[PDB]
Amino acid sequence: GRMHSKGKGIASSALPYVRSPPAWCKADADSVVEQILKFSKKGMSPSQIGVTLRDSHGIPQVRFITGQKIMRILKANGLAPELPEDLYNLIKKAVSVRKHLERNRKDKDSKFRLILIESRIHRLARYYRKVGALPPTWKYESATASALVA
Amino acid sequence: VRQSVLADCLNNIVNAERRGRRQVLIRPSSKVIVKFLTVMQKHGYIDEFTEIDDHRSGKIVIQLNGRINKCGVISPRFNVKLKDIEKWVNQLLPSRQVGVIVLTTSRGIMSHNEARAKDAGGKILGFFY
Amino acid sequence: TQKRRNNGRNKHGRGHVKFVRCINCSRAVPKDKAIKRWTIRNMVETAAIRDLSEASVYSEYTIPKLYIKLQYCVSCAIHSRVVRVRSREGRRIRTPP
Amino acid sequence: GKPAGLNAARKLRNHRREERWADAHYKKRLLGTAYKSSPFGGSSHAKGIVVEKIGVEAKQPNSAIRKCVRVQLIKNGKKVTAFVPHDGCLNFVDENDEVLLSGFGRKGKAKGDIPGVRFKVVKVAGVGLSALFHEKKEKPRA
RNA sequence: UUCGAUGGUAGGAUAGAGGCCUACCAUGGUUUUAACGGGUAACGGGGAAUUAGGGUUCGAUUCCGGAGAGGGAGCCUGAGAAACGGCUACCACAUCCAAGGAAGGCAGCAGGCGCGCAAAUUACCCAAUCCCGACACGGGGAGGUAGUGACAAGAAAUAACAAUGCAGGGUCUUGUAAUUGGAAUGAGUACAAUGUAAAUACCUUAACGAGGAACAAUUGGAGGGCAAGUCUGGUGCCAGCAGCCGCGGUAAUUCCAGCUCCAAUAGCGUAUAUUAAAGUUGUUGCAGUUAAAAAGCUCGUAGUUGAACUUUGAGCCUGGUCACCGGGGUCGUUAACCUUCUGGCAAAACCAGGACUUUUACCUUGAAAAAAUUAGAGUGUUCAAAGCAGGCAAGUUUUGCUC
RNA sequence: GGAUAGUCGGGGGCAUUCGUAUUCAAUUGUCAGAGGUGAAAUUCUUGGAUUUAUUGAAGACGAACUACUGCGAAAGCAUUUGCCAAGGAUGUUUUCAUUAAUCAAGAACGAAAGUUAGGGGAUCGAAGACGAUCAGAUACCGUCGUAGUCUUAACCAUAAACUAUGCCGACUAGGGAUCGGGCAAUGUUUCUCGACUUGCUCGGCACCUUACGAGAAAUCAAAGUCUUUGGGUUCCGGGGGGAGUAUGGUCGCAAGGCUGAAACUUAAAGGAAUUGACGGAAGGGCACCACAAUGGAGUGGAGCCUGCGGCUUAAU
RNA sequence: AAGUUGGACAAACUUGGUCAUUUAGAGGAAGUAAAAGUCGUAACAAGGUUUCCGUAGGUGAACCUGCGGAAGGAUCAUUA
RNA sequence: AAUUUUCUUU
Ligand SMILES: [Zn+2]
Repeated sequence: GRMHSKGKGIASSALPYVRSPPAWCKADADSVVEQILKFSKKGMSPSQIGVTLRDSHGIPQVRFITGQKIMRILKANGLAPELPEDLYNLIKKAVSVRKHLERNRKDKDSKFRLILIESRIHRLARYYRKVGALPPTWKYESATASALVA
Repeated sequence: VRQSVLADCLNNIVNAERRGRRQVLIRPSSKVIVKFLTVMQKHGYIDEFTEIDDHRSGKIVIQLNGRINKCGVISPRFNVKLKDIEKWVNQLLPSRQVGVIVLTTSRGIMSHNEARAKDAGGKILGFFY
Repeated sequence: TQKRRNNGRNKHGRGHVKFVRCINCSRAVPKDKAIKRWTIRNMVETAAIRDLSEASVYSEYTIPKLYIKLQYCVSCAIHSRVVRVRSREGRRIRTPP
Repeated sequence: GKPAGLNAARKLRNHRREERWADAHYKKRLLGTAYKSSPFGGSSHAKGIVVEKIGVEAKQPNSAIRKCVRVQLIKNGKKVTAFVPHDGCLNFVDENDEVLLSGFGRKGKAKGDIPGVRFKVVKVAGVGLSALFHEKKEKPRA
């Protein structure tokens, strides 16, 4: 049940039953933690952190060896972005759609998609303000959205 | 989206019983589902059930033996006092001797008859006969 | 009542389909609703093969044909008897006879 | 379908309140039309004065003369149509006889083949029908 | 929100809090959880009708609270009135006038006019309930009693014992009786006792009081619904009947006259309002492809609904109506009345009593709670609608007991 | 929800490319009809009609391929290429952690037709003009033909806008096709990949049989899991006319859109299915009370016999 | 006491705006019901131009036509 | 091509 679509896909990742560090691995916990910190300074999103670590370095799930989620590790070590990754990606997509619309005003489909993205951004922002991830006076303005992204 | 898991469990069980199958797989599982099933088990309508403990809500495989006609849920959870138990029994049960109404009494999930014995009302969960 | 499950045309997963023109009466009939036939006719009748051969050149050349796609409307097809009214039981078949 | 939440009582009550107006019976009670525009303001009977006699024609498949009269109400000022039940009473009933009008029994609807008539006469000259018929009482010399 | 609408200060007024009012200072308060405005043929409640349950309708009216005394406004007296069977002025009415003036209010008890479909005597009495006053002694259209009815509920006159032949039935019993006759007769008539302030009535009193007009039972219907005629005469799509279907054009079981039958019964029909049926208002519990009904589609806030997961099970003591059940404490799994105050013991810690829900919704019980009314316990108004009394006790009459 | 990898799409917009056909224009060749229709008829053609041949312009549209096939929330989207933004499914031991479902009020898009200004107007074609049919044709038929059909900037906002079937979630019977993705084959083939074959799986478009089940039935894998009636949430109906009318409010230049009664009248209106009847519906056949056959004999045309209407009288 | 000056409550009257209800009117445009009128035949069969919906135009009228949709069609069907 | 109409009942 897609929130803004009629699709009913169920594609996802099925984590293993064994919630333990890998039997054949030498991650050494702290080495991976500093490795994540190095990649965070390099400037890649936590999704890219897990993808690169799983595909190349060979750690299936980082929390299995580290004991905490990578976002928790980044927050604990201080490299915590002010805007959450999902909200940042949504606002960046909205900015790209708005730029496309302002250069090409006849794209009614893009206008409809911008409305959907705007609604999704507002719902996500309301959730984050309620939980406390963002200041209660966060708000979202299209004029300053470009400065918010950059 | 999913609203109540007991309703889905009872709908699947009654569908399997009507089809005539001797087993049914229920997902998701919960404490309310477990308490409902043990009440049905101590009353003899449902045989052994194995709770598959996953690192999730968890699944359960139930062995049936027929002898039940329909198990259903009562949504919303109406508040049932001691005096309203008879009215609910007349409204839902086939007769005064056959049929069980499950109430989430403050003492715990229990049948309407033993809820009367304990002299405590609650909220109506469902029924089976 | 629904006389046909498909409502008389092949429209599944669509919202609009282009309309074609009937050959005879030039009526606007939808593409999925127009009855289509393929006339594959030799350029001459089978009774003139001997006359054409005795009056031809090129040492037994191949006689060409013509391929015409005919798209009838419901009324024109029924009048032309390419498609006929069938019984209720026989309506549920699609294999050509 | 219908809301079934435990806290949807207001929604259910409001929807029932809106939908109950579609009921013909509820509308006829709550509109006050009996006291607003009806010839009778809830009264069972009303006195009136005979205006004239009209020979209405029966509808299909019947064919006869209904022997009706027109009566002007004294308390409302509304001119209505009246039906004489028996036969040979239109001769007895003359103009200005102080008739009494009542319903027909169809809750204000036309009964039978009579077109556009909803009331019946019960008393003439303050003596009552079926009494002068059997020669038990006589019309006063008015 | 002007001319008080929301709040603060100070004052005034009130018996008293209070924007009740005044001066100043702030712009506030309510609202889609329907504010505000409008309608109500709306006094509110206890309550009444229908009754599987859920519900729907009504409630001016014997009890409680509010308002009014023709519509307003003001005021004296008095503890208590903005009183009207107290006063004053205006507004709309009525009246005597000598023409100068005077004077009132029955939505109190009776009676009159008018509106009306629609509703009673210009009666008796303070004897019972109570109220007022200086007070056994007075008064009370509050209140009790009666006159009038078609209706609001409860009981029941218009009968009945035999001889009689026929139809009979199986020597025992029903019916048509142009038949008799001696019986029990009560409605009334009178009178006596009782009743009651006086009565009327009820109860009660001997006694007069039916042989047939005895001292004439009616109201609707007799096609289906729905029970009881194709019977005899008059008309002939006319009169008409008729809740709907529907009958009537010369054979009319449905029109009007007679005969008989069916239902209720001193009652029956009709007109209207409402309730059940109506699972046609549907939370219980409707229906939406084609019978009425899915917004052309999407976003979106109120509103509604919201995955799973945080202490489960086993063994005792003791006392409770029936191999059973509910109820209180424990020990080990894992530490087992968390924490506080008070009193004691004392190397911190322990025991006893009180408070103990972070915070609800939910369920159980208790308290205080108007009566009538509803259900319902007891009880000889001859039963009953009733009422809250009543009973002992035939062999002494006991100036008692018992509920 | 977001990210990531290979994909997929007749999804959107912009720029660009190509195709024949239609009409028109110029030029060249002989001559008598050409169009059109059931039949015609209007019209124009020895001043060269029509046809044939060359070149060019205009606008519209993307035939065949094209399918019980794809995409989009729907309306809708079909020539080539490039660019931009976005999207579904799939794969995933990636990320966040309840962020979710349905909605009043409020907003976006919204076929065709219709409106205001600019451009363009090939074809078709409302209004209209004539010409045939018919008793009357005002229409259906032929030719011409204005608005319109195209597009830009502003409007509105409805269609049988349909799957006459709201959205989300769970379960339920057997099989075979098709689209997109993924997995597997000591499978095949063509100078490391593609195409084809088989099996499994996810998400769509559908199909055949059946009815545990439902419905009044037609029928339905949902319209099933409903008298054994309760997963959640919006819209909408209370017999038929009156009537989507009147009035009120609101939006729109207007056309009109949204909301939306009452009086009165009526015992039916309606849905599904069955049997007859009918059809200028179809398919099989029968018939000198039907036709064909150059049919044979004729009748009606003439005079009379006789019967029936009408006239007259007394009855005719 | 008679009488006098101010203040507050304040009946009531004339006028203007607003709300609710009721009620005349020259005239105009509708629906509703008919024992046997005039005009023609739109729909129900392929109703004799298949029907219906939205929009626009026209005509004595049912109605006709242009554009786009639906089968509730008279086709569930041409795999070659 | 072309084919309009069948009063109210028994
Ligand atoms: Zn055609």
